[PDB]
Amino acid sequence: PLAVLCIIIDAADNAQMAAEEIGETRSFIKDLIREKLPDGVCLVALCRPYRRELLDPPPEALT
Amino acid sequence: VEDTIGEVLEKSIARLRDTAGISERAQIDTICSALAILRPLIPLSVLSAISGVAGSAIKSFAL
Repeated sequence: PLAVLCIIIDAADNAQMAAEEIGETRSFIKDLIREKLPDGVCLVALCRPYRRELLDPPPEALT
Repeated sequence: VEDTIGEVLEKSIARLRDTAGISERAQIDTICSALAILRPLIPLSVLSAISGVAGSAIKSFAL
């Protein structure tokens, strides 16, 4: 009854860099970070400090 | 009632920026900079003239 599901996105900034390098603007993570998930799941992303604002977190996010 | 003044106001203004249109986000900071410098009975006409923002936008922001 206290189990969780964890979803991990490694190298999150590279997906947005690749999208903007060919003329798109919305890689999957940039939408997924603002979507509302069910209860009992957690979402973690990892990036470099100087690239963090590519994926544009909402005010609820924890850093 | 706030033991550490200004925390909730910071949190409120950030959220109020994040949900606005992408054209608005310069004008919000313009209004804040204008309100941080004038003497304390500001008429709306001088505020609008030195900011370039319309009166109704300022009024809806304050509401």
